[PDB]
Order: sequence, then C-alpha cells, then structure tokens
Amino acid sequence: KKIRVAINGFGRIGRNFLRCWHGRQNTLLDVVAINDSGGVKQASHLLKYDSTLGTFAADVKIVDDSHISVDGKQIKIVSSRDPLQLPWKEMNIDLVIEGTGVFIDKVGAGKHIQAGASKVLITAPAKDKDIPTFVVGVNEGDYKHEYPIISNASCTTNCLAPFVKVLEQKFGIVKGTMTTTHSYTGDQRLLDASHRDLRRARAAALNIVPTTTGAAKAVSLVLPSLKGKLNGIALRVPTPTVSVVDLVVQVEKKTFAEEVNAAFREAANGPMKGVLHVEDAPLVSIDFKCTDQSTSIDASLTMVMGDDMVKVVAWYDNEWGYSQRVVDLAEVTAKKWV
Amino acid sequence: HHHHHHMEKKIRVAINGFGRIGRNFLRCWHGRQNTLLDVVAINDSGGVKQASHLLKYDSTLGTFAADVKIVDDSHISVDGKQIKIVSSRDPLQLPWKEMNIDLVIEGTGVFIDKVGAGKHIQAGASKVLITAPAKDKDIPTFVVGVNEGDYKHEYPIISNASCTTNCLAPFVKVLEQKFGIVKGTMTTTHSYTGDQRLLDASHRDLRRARAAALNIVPTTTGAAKAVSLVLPSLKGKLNGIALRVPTPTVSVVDLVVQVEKKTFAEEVNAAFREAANGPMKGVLHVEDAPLVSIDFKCTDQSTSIDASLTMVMGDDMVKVVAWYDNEWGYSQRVVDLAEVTAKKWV
Amino acid sequence: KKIRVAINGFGRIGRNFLRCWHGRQNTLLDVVAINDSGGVKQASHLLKYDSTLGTFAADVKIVDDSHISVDGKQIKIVSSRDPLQLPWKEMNIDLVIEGTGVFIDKVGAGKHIQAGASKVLITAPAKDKDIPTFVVGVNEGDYKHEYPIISNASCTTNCLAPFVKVLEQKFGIVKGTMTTTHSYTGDQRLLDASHRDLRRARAAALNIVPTTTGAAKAVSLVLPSLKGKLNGIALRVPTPTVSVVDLVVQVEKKTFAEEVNAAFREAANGPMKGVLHVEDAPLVSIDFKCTDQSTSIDASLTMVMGDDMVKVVAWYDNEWGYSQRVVDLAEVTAKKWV
Amino acid sequence: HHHHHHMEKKIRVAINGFGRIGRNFLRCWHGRQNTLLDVVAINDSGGVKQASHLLKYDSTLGTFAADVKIVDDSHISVDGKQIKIVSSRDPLQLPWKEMNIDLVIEGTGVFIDKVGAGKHIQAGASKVLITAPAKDKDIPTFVVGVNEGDYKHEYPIISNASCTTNCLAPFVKVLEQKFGIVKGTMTTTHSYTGDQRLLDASHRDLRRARAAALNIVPTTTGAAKAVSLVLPSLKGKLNGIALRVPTPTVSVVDLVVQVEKKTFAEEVNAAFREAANGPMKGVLHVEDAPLVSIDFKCTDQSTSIDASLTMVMGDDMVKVVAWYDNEWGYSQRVVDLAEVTAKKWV
Ligand SMILES: NC(=O)C1=CN([C@@H]2O[C@H](COP(=O)(O)OP(=O)(O)OC[C@H]3O[C@@H](n4cnc5c(N)ncnc54)[C@H](OP(=O)(O)O)[C@@H]3O)[C@@H](O)[C@H]2O)C=CC1
Ligand SMILES: NC(=O)C1=CN([C@@H]2O[C@H](COP(=O)(O)OP(=O)(O)OC[C@H]3O[C@@H](n4cnc5c(N)ncnc54)[C@H](OP(=O)(O)O)[C@@H]3O)[C@@H](O)[C@H]2O)C=CC1
Ligand SMILES: NC(=O)C1=CN([C@@H]2O[C@H](COP(=O)(O)OP(=O)(O)OC[C@H]3O[C@@H](n4cnc5c(N)ncnc54)[C@H](OP(=O)(O)O)[C@@H]3O)[C@@H](O)[C@H]2O)C=CC1
Ligand SMILES: NC(=O)C1=CN([C@@H]2O[C@H](COP(=O)(O)OP(=O)(O)OC[C@H]3O[C@@H](n4cnc5c(N)ncnc54)[C@H](OP(=O)(O)O)[C@@H]3O)[C@@H](O)[C@H]2O)C=CC1
Repeated sequence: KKIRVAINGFGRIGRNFLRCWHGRQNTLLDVVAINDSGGVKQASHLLKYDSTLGTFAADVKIVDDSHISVDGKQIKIVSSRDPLQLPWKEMNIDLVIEGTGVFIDKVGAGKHIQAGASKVLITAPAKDKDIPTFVVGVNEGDYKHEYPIISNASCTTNCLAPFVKVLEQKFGIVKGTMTTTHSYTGDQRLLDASHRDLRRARAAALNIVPTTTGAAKAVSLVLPSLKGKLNGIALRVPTPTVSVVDLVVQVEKKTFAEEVNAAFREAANGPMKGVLHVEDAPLVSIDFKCTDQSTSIDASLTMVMGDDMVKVVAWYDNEWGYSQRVVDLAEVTAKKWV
Repeated sequence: HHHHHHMEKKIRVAINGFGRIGRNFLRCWHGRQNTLLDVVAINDSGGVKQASHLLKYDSTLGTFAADVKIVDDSHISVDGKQIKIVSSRDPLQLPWKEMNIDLVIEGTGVFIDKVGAGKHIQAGASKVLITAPAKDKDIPTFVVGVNEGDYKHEYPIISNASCTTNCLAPFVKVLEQKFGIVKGTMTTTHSYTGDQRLLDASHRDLRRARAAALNIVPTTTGAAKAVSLVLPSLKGKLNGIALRVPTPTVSVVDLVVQVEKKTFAEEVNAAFREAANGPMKGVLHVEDAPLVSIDFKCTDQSTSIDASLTMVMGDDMVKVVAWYDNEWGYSQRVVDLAEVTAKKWV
Repeated sequence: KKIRVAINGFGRIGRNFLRCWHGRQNTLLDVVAINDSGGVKQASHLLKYDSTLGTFAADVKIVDDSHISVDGKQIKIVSSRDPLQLPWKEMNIDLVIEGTGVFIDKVGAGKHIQAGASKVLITAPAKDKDIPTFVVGVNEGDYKHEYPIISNASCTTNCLAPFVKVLEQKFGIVKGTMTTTHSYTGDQRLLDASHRDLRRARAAALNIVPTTTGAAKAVSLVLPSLKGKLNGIALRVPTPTVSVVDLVVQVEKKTFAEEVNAAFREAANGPMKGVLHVEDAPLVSIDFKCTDQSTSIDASLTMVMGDDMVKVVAWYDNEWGYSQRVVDLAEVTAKKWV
Repeated sequence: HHHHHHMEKKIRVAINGFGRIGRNFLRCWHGRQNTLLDVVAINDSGGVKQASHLLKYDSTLGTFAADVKIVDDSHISVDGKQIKIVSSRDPLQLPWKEMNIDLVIEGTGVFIDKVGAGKHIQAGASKVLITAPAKDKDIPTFVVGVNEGDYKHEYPIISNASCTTNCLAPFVKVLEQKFGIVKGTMTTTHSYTGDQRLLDASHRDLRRARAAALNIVPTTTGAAKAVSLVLPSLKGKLNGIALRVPTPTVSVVDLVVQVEKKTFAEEVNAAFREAANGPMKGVLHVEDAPLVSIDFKCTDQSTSIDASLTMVMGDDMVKVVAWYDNEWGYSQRVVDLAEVTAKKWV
C-alpha cells in the first residue's frame, strides 16, 4: 500500500519535504532515494542543521558513500545533474518529487518517467499548460491517477487559492490585485551580483525588492471562475522565511469585515481545516514559522471600504507550509494509486 | 538713494528633539543653496557631546561632510556656524524669548497637540511646526505639493503630517484630479523606526513590541485617513495598514483605488509624469529604471512612482507603487514647509 | 521542600527564566509572582510568543487583572517600579530573581528583603564587591545559605569561567585577552539614538559595535587564581541571540590543540557535564540556540601558536544557556535552604 | 625646441570579472584626480545592460554620481568615456592583443595561478594583477605600504593579497619594527561576501553553506600566514580564523601578539600614529573617535586602528583592533598597485 518515493533536488524544498514527511504520524510514502550533488556529506549535514527549521531531532547518519540514514531508515543518495541517467527503473521508483526547479515541463519532468519512474510531482508552477496543477484544499479532488506529471503550484498560489475560493463562494470576486510581502529566497543574490532579473540581482538582506509573481493568474488554474480576475506583484524583504499576501478584491455582494472573517472561520472549521486558519492574536511573521496550514488569515487586519472593496491579509510559511502540501499531494497520489 | 536691494529676512529656528528627524532636518537645511532659515538652537538631553557625535556619524545617512566641532559646553559649530545646545525636557523652561526664536521644529513626537506644542509659544517662540500628525483636530496640516498654498501666517501651530501621508497625498492628488477616486486601500511596506523594539520587549502595541529586525510587523496607520486633511474630497474614501520590515530606511506605498474614469496603466503613468514635470517637480518623481529600496535613499522627492509596477484591473482598479525615503524625503519637506512660513512671515 | 519564588523584571531574562524553570523535569522552585509593568496582557503575550525562543508550548492564559496561568498554575502579576512596595511578606516570598538590571547593589537588591523576601539572586554582575558571585560548574559549591544576596554573574562570564578553569587546571594561565562576538541586546538602540555609550547608541542591526566587558576581570571573582590575568572587549553584531568567546591565553605548560581539546572533553564528560560541551561538527551560531550548556568549545577552531599561545573559541546562547544557570543557581539555594 | 614637458604615459587596463571588486575598482579609479591608468575594457557575462546597471546602482556603495550610459551593444560610457564590454568565460578568447591591453585586473577569483592568469598574456596582455591571494607560490605578492617597493616590471603576474592581509600587514609591520613579534593569533570579524549562501545551500565549506545574514559563521583564513609573504621575518609566527557576521561590508581584525620588547597601550598607539603621519599616510589610520563599523565605509585607508581598544597584558601581550572596508579600502589598494606597475612600466 506504500509507494516508493524519490526526491530530485535536495534544496530548501527537498529538505523541507523530507522533514515534513518524516514527521507524519501515518504515511503511504516510502522515501528511498535522493538525487543530489554534494553527496552524502552535504545531504546529511544540511538535513540535520538548518538556520530556519532548526536542528532535526532525528538521528541522521552517513552509512556509506551512497547512503544516509534517518532514525535508522536508509536512503540511497545519487548525484546526476541530468535526469536521464537516474536508476528509477532499477530502484522501482513510483513517484518522483521534482524540487530542482529546473525540470518543470513535460520534456524535462518526463525524463524521470523514461528512466523508470511512474509519476512526477513538480514542487513549482509548470511551464506547460498541459501539466495539471493542484492546490490541496481547493481542487485536489480533481486529481486522477492517470496523470503522469502534476504540479503543486507555487507557495504563493497555495496561500492565495484557499481564501480566494471562500471569497468567490460567499461574495463573488469581480476583479482584484495582490501584493505578497515575501521572504527572500535562494534565487536572490546576497550581495549585488549577476542576475537575469536586475532587481533580484540586488543584495537580498538589505533591500525591499519588487519582482513579478505568477500566483495571481495561476489561481485560475485551480479555480476556473477566477480567470483573468487577479493580478499582482511580490515584494521580497529581508526575512529568511514566512511571507504575507495582501489581497484587495472588488466583490459582488456588499459586506463588512466581520462577515468576511466569519466566512473564513466557517471554512477553517470545516472543509478547509488544516489548510486555512484564522488568527485572532496580534502576531508577527516569526510566529507563523513552521505552521502546517497553507494560509493564516490575520483577522484584525481584514478591511472593507465602500461596501465592496475587501482587503485580506494572509500569513504563510512559504517553506514549511508549502512542503506540507507537497506531502499532502503526494499522499493523494498514493491513496489513488492503481 | 535710488533704492535698496530686496532683502528677504531669515527667521530664527530652534529644533526641539534632536532625533532621526531632528538630525535629518539639520542636514537637509545645511545642504540648501538658499534658505530663509537660521537654525540657532537645538534642545538635546545629551548635551554637546551627543549632539555633535550623532550629527557627525549616522548609520543611515553616512558621515556628515561638514566640519562639526564642540565649541564649548552649550554650543556646537557646523562649518563654523555655532548653534546653542539646550537640554530641557520641559518646553516651558526653554529660552526662546531670550533667543528671539521665531519658529520651533517639534520633532520629539511628544508635543503634538495645542497644549504641548503651545508650551514653546508660552516660552517665547512665535510658531511651532510639528514633524508629525497633530493630535489636535483643529491643528492645520500641510503637505508640500498638495495644499501648502493654503498655509497662513496666522496659524501659530502647524503639522507637516506623517511620512506616509507625504508619499501618498501627492500621487493621490493626481489620481483624484485625472480619474476621480471612488474608494481605495493601501499598505505601506515600511522600514522599522525607533518606536519599535530591538528585541521582544514592552510596548503598548503588542506587534511593535516584537524584534524589529527579525519580523514583518503589521501596525495601524492613520496615513490613508490623514490624506483627507489635505485633500478634503477624499474624506472617508481611503484606509490602510502598515507592514514594518527589517530595513532601516526607505518605504513603499502600495495603493489600490477604484476610480471613476476607466483607464489603463500607461495613461495613469502619463498623468504622474505630467505632474512630475510640472506642478509637482521636486515632490513627485516617476522612476523608469528597475530599482530597489536602497536606491531611493537620500532622494529629495516625497514620492517615486515605480512606473513598471503600475497596474489597472477591470478598467477602474488602479494599483500604484511609490517609494519614499521616510527620513530624508520627509525632512526635506519639513525644511520646505518651514521655508513657506519664512516667506509669508508677518 | 519547595521554595516560593518571585521574578522581578519580566524582560528577556525574566521570561527566559520562567520558560527554563517550567521545562525542568524536577524542581524545588515554585514561582508564584512576577513584578512587572505592562501587566497581565504584556506578560501573558510576551511569555507565549517569542521571536528567538519561539512559541511557548504551554497554555498561557489571563486569569484576571492580576493573574496569569501557565498550564493551569496561577502566577500573581504585580506592577511596582520601586521594590520597597512589593508584597513579598504577604506572599511569603522565599527567593527573588532580580532580572531588572536596575537593583544590583545591596541597597537596591536588599529592598526586596525589607519588603519580606529572604534571599535575592541577581541575574547580572553585582555592583558591590561584598555581594558574592557564583558560576555553576565553577564555584557554586562555595555558596552558603547565610548569603542573603548573590550574583550569578554575566552571561559572558558564565561562558568563560568553565573553560578558563580547565585551562588553569591543566596548563596554567599566565595572562590572556578575550573578545566576545556577541548578539545585540536590549541595551542597544535600533536606530542611532541617545545612549550613555556613544557606540551602543548606533543602529544595532546594521553595525559591528565595540563595547566594554567586565567578564574577563569578573572571572577572578569565581576563580581567585585568575586575578589580574585577563582583559577583553565585546563586539556586538547583528544577530539576536547566541554569542562566541574568542580567548587567547599564554599558558605555563607548552601544549598543542588536541591536548587542549582533550582537557575540555574530560571536563565535559565528568565534572562539568551539562555545563561545558565540546562540539566536533562544523556549526554556526544558530545551531547553538536553546542549548542548555554554558559553553560549547568549537574543537576544530582550537589553535596553539609558539607552544604556549592557546586560542579557544566557545559558543554560548547568552539568553537560554545563562537562564538555565540562573535556574541551576536558584535550585542550589533551595537545596541548601534552612 | 628647448624641451618637451615630461609625459608619464598611461597604461591600458582591462578588468576581468565585473563583480564587487571589479566594480569597486572602476569607481575607485574614476575618482582619482590623477591616474596613469586608462580602463578601456571590461569582461562581463551580463553585457552592457548588467554592467551599466550594476555600476550605476550599488546597495553598499550607493548610486554612482557619474553619468553611466549604454552607448551601443558592446560599449558603455562613464562621464562620456567609453569602455568596451566583452563577454567571454575563457580568457584565451579575449581581444587583448587587438585592444593593446597592457595590464589586466583579475577579479574573477578563478584565474589565480600562473596557468589561469597566464591565459590573459597568451591572449595578448602584458601583465596580470590578481585581486586575491595567488594559488601559485612563485607568484609575487604585494601589499601597498608594506613591500610594494620590491615590485619589479619584470614580474608578469602579481597578487595584491587578500583584503584581510591588507589590513593586517601594515600595522603588523609597525609592531615588528618597534617591538618585534614572537608569535600571535588573530580573528577577523568579517562582513559576509558573495562566496556565502543566502539560505542554507550547497557549499564545499559546510559553514559557508549556512544562511549568511542570520549567522556568525566561522571560516578559515590564510591571511595571517599570508603576512609572511610580504614580511618574511613573520614566517611561522601568525595564525588566525575568520568570523563572518551579518553585515554587508566593513570588517575588523583583532590581533593578539606576544612581543619582544615590553610595552604599554599608549606606546603601541604612538608607534601607529608615527606610521600614520609619515611613511604609511593614506594606508594606515589611527581612529580616536568612538565609532562603529558603518563609520568606516568608503574609507580609503587599508587599516584604521581603534586606538581606545588597544590593550597590553602582562607587558608583552599586545591586542590591537583594526577596521577595514574590505571592498572599498582593498580596491583603492588595487588601484595603487596598478599605478605602481604604470609608474615602473618598461
Ligand atoms: N523556497 C521557497 O520558498 C519555495 C520554492 N519553491 C520552488 O521549489 C524549487 C526549489 O526552490 P529552493 O529549494 O528554494 O531553491 P534551492 O536552490 O534551495 O533548492 C535547489 C536545489 O536543487 C538542486 N539542483 C539544481 N540543479 C540540479 C540538477 N540539475 N540536478 C540535481 N539537483 C539540482 C540544488 O543543488 P546545487 O546547490 O548543487 O545546484 C539545490 O539543492 C523551485 O522550483 C522553487 O520555485 C516553491 C515553493 C516554496
Ligand atoms: N522616523 C521617521 O521615519 C519619521 C518619523 N516622523 C515623526 O518624527 C518624530 C520623531 O521621529 P524619530 O525622530 O524617528 O524618533 P527619534 O526617537 O529618533 O527622535 C526622538 C527624539 O526626541 C527626543 N525627545 C523625546 N522626548 C523629548 C523631550 N521631552 N524633550 C526633548 N527632546 C525629547 C529624543 O531624545 P531621547 O532619545 O534623549 O529621549 C530623540 O532624540 C515623531 O513624531 C515621528 O512620528 C515623521 C516622519 C518620518
Ligand atoms: N539579555 C542577555 O543576553 C542577558 C542579560 N543579562 C542581564 O539581565 C538583565 C536584564 O537583561 P534583559 O532582560 O536582556 O533586558 P530587558 O530590558 O529585556 O529586561 C528588562 C526588564 O526589566 C523591566 N524593568 C526595568 N525597570 C524596572 C523596574 N523599575 N521595576 C520593574 N521592572 C523593571 C523592563 O520592563 P519595561 O520594559 O517596562 O522597563 C524589562 O521587561 C540585565 O541586568 C542584563 O545585564 C545577563 C545575562 C544574559
Ligand atoms: N569582496 C571582498 O570583500 C573582497 C574579495 N576579494 C577577491 O576578489 C575576487 C572577487 O571577489 P567578489 O568580487 O567579492 O566576488 P564577486 O562574485 O562579486 O565577483 C565575481 C565576478 O567575477 C565574475 N566571473 C566569475 N567567473 C568568471 C569568468 N570565468 N569569466 C568572467 N567573469 C567571471 C562574476 O560574474 P557571474 O556573476 O556572471 O559569474 C562576478 O561578476 C575574489 O578573488 C575575492 O577573493 C579580495 C578582497 C576583497
């Protein structure tokens, strides 16, 4: 009943994924392989020690030049930058977690399947429009085992789509805009240096850095009713994890702050429990670190102007919360496996 | 003889509260090629040692190129010009009558109502300019480039509003003039300030209590409602919040307004460039380069529109992103408002 | 057998102390009161949420206008800035934890005893030379219940004294100097602003800030053989917790790095277990956050030049590690109580 | 005629690697009132768009006051002076012979041995100056103010050492001259650099792999041993470590040496002031004000002794604390060493 999982790209998301999976009380996933350069010494070290996750409580050991163990469970470590040379056939790999960011299209991602894997889950927006995209709590019931390659979307779309779905259900969105005030990521430079994006080129811990986001338009992938309704931008700021979405939408049904928050609470207590949370305490970004939910509505910041302009402020741990959804989506593929 | 040359006379200025705004104000004023302002006194608890040191060395502004010296025990000099340093927590005890002080720059954040700011006038000064929103609703508020032409010498106590309101009101004025505003909301992603705690510690605001360089910290702002004090057609139309982030200066306003006239991003930016090239030159700027927050440090304008970020959704929802150096840019406006009072003096 | 404890000054150390005490498996301490301004709402909120400690797992509730509860145990909250008005007599206060920093002399600290307390433990260097000073792992066996006012010294002395004691035992110190590269503290300003010390006046998160330290000379209080042998300075850097001591000493007995590290390991495995730790992994400051030990020797950084110049690099969580020693010292007073 | 005026001729310079040091070097050179250097080429993968943008806008240095323009598709201009932008990862393909390049500034951190740096000479250049320690032990190393008088035109490949060695060696030279060094150790509390990771990520050095703006990060340094390359009497006498901390520039060396002659803090500082006022003017500075790291940004000297921190324990253990802007100060020395090669050319 368990499925055999391989992680491709042991970066922030790959390592978050493992630690999220290892913390699961009950799981249908058996992680047997990690493809990554740097090898057993980097993989074991960076899995154990983490500047934002903290020290992993599990026993992490280097078994030999191609294996690590986590609390005694051995994991093969491989190290090939080109996917076509991966031993997924020999290792009977069921599902590949694609966390490199590099192979996000059918040609790139499909290479895992050629080398033996049956299914690929991309931890990022797909470049191709023919790769289905899912957000747990929104449209994961639409997933079918017949899909060989799937996308769990971006961390920002996973924050936005759950509370946008509630807004569309209760009040109806006409159009809107969003800004995510977002922790810096590994894509940005530490000091001013080469980058395709001249804003991301600038020292990340010193600056507020505007950058494009696809998340506002990507919401229409999991909520078709949102097509063309939203746009937005990102502001990268000098924090290492936890981000916040600032959404302003014009709604169909005139309303007020407590009625909007009531809708979120109803979803949080029912169909979106564990995915959407409504926070009533006056907190700051660090308080939402390592929260399992995709979205935490900051209830006291909800604002309605002129009856139909609604402003919602939503916290999300863009690393840990997203990785829990990657685990949730992988567990869906396992429970649907034929 | 035939005639004398025209002589605009200089008003005598005292700075009360030699903090970030107080010291920014001094450096902004000292850099002006022309001024009608003669800064003759500073009220700092720390005496000449603190005042000279913190004026010279600045972690945000960098080192002051001017020659700063301790002349004696109650005076410093800036490029040879001496300034008296007084040290009184109570404005009633300040020697303004003795020093013939015309205008007081209130930068303590404490004497922000008629009673408190009025103590300077009881002490001998003629006029008080509060570098903050006034707590008193009958205290007139001005934003240069927006409504400073409504200033009158007969106002003894005036407010230069908040730094966020000074960024917001200029480009909101253009939006209201050209397209008309129905309603709107904003968020300012704002550098941390001295009101925030370095490590989690006591604060009336439980979010401002949290470590400022570690967190995104939501806090209230009156700046969106305050716009209506300088643009009365906007009463009840704007609200917003602030998000304090771990940078030491420069902030950015993100405004979303529903407008009456359907428009598009290039038409909105064209309206800003029109204002920037004409009536709002030096106050409002339109930036075309792909810059980040640090690039707007020590910029003299109140507002820098990030033109590439302008968005319009569904014809009448306009999103505008505007940078502002909340310390230097605001302080240049404090100098400008003080110059208005000098030009219209008596 | 338990003693009744009051905490004066619910700041970083006061709140760290409570959370350290609440985590103790077995304790002789019963914390019944906290004297502090801001009252139940600040005290409950800042006890629950913490930017470096993280969220307190215990249930923290506001019972009424003068009480909070931690997992159901009620704690009276009082709020008087002058110690003389404290109800320690009425509350039968045995021991006061002095964490304000303001009352560090017999006149200041003794005011607690006048108002009813029997003993005062200062969480800082004493201003007076007649107030005995103790460092757990070094000279806590010299404490006597007859001492009404005691000092647990500074966080830097608690890092330095344990491994300095080993160095003096094994090799003999002639003279030395230390620099602590230290996280910023609440004494520093966030932005350039008024301060008695014009260096501490400067923006703390932007700067390397030199400042004086008494810790090098304070070591002679708990190790008399060190009198006049050490001096040093502090460099405050833009991290919120965890610091590192860089000690260079000339020693009597010529030696080498592995022999110096062997001495530390012997103490760490024996008489200084739980106080001194020798770290063999290549770690960074965040990895030592919330470590219970006073001192973590970074073994691979130990260096010996010219046979008798020894350089030792020691990590310490200046908040959590120090607070565990404050708890350890308080537990000593309880076990010695007559 | 009687005579011609004396004409020191300018050598033609190419910058390879337009990073922090490459761009600092350009801005340092452009600010010189006199120079024998004519920078005619830059090798940047990013083409004119990147080069012009990152030269103009700098999060550490601030905005470049000079006029920076894209002239065409292979040239930028700086105050009207054009500079060719080439884009070749392989130095063997660079057009140095075609461009008559005399000297190449190697600031890639890659071509640091005779083979790699020698590729520029195969490509047509005459001499290579590595802005880093040379991996090759026969590559001569120079520190201005210490041993640049031993430089010879007949060296085709030279090293300007590391930024820490440039801070250390000047004030170590004074200590050795006046008191004599037995042995010593140091720690540099150092700003983070581009070799460190923003978030925990892959790195050969498991400590440099850790998030740079969040941590105190110990790392190895050859700078203490490297002093012996420019001061041979110091061979085997110094070692040390580095502690990377969350600041973006400016670093501080903390040196503890046992000396032969018993001394005291004022006598040590007097020795530094002697050097600072005479043979090491412009290289070594003695700071008396109580400053912090940011105050030493964009200081041209290699070393600033924090005089109040000088300590002597037990007569012969001297502790010295010295500030250095590891980007700007070092780059001014790169310009200085390049000027030495120009002055002694052929
Ligand atoms: N960080 C976040 O907040 C989130 C990011 N994501 C997505 O997750 C993905 C990774 O982001 P993140 O993990 O943050 O960035 P990281 O750089 O931290 O992870 C990247 C990892 O991929 C590895 N890698 C790169 N190329 C290859 C290759 N050819 N073969 C094998 N391994 C390779 C890198 O190893 P090396 O260092 O050796 O190149 C690195 O360990 C991206 O698609 C990103 O958009 C989505 C949601 C959350
Ligand atoms: N910083 C910003 O971005 C902007 C702030 N403002 C406003 O400007 C004002 C100051 O802000 P800022 O300068 O940033 O904060 P600061 O704390 O840096 O300035 C405060 C100064 O006031 C002094 N002070 C306080 N009380 C008294 C008193 N009773 N008598 C004399 N001096 C006193 C303080 O001295 P001590 O330290 O000795 O108490 C300190 O130097 C506030 O009203 C703020 O809202 C507006 C726009 C921009
Ligand atoms: N932080 C560290 O790393 C360590 C610090 N220490 C020592 O611990 C002590 C506290 O340091 P820290 O806790 O960091 O600084 P904090 O400011 O965080 O703690 C100070 C607390 O004392 C309270 N306080 C101040 N005056 C009074 C008063 N008159 N009556 C009652 N409560 C008062 C403050 O409340 P309000 O905010 O209302 O004034 C604040 O909560 C100092 O002596 C320090 O030297 C020693 C080792 C570790
Ligand atoms: N930063 C400091 O404090 C100091 C550093 N140094 C030394 O200076 C050198 C550079 O340091 P720094 O400038 O800080 O690091 P940077 O990475 O900022 O400079 C590196 C530059 O080299 C370019 N580059 C890399 N490989 C090549 C190549 N094969 N061909 C052409 N260009 C290339 C990079 O471009 P891309 O980004 O496109 O790869 C980048 O622009 C290093 O040797 C360093 O040790 C010495 C003293 C001071």
